[PDB]
Amino acid sequence: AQNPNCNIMIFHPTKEEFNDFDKYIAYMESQGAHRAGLAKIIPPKEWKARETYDNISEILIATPLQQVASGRAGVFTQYHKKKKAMTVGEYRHLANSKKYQTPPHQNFEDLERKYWKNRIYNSPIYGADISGSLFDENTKQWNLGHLGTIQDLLEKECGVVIEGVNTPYLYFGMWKTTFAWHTEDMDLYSINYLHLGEPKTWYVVPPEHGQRLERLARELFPGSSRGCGAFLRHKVALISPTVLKENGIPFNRITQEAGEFMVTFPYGYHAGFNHGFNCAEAINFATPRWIDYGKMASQCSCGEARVTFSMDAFVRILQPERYDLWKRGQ
Ligand SMILES: O=C(O)c1ccnc(-c2cc[nH]n2)c1
Ligand SMILES: [Fe+3]
Repeated sequence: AQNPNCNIMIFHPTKEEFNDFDKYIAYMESQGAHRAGLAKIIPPKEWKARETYDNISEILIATPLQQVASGRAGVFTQYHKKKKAMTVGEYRHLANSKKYQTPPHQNFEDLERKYWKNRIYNSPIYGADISGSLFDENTKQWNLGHLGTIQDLLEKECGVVIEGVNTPYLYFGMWKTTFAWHTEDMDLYSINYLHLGEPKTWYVVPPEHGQRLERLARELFPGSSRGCGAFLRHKVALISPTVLKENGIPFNRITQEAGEFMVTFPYGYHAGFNHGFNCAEAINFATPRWIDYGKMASQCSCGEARVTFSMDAFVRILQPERYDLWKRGQ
């Protein structure tokens, strides 16, 4: 078996290897990449997402979210308080202000220590899930706005045409901006490109060990767990690497820098934080190997998890027994 320790693999495709997205995903899996839950892909030195990031300041963050924490430094939840709209230019200025700017640090490990020590005592503001793309329409390879859709993949594998669309999202981050422990909707894959700015540190649990994280979360967030049998779908819970290690949870970490792709694999739990002002683009995708994961994905019928119109059909086709209850919660 490839990659039995479930380490995060890093790939350096040639320009030739970079010409067929599905084929390279499959190659990575042939080398055991998926066992870690996360892989990094460094694009060929020849490649670029777009020419310049000069003229992005006028994009609108219609609903910036302030991420307010409750709990302890290593075990906390966060809720999203809506703020007034601002442009990316205004958001960048805010990110770099004294209140929000990255503090001095020696290296990534030092900044990580500061993050887990102090995150809960600040409330950074995030631009999240903004439909759009910063890829040049002329970029022909690994353009996240030109992938094949999940709906077409489900039709190709299962024989049934479904409604729905599948488009990328932009994320504008600042220091301490946080993404909670989660797997993707329907335990899909995701691909994330860091377009510009400061890094993003990721934590990931191997898919074969996802249930261990779920058990620990139920212990650490007991009220949340009683309210919803899949409360990690709410995407509000944070658990530090120190607490994970104390509880024997297998995990790995890696820092993504501008110009790098990260792929998240089905049922790979992940979380992380931004180092400073940055912009990332992400989208979910599917392969034939995903189908069996989508059939088994847990669902929140709490009401709390955010439903896209596109997910209805995945539950309807792949999980007909669960569909009624899930639909009520949406
Ligand atoms: O903020 C980010 O960079 C980030 C990282 C990993 N996952 C998501 C996500 C959003 C919805 N599903 N997954 C967003
Ligand atoms: Fe994600």
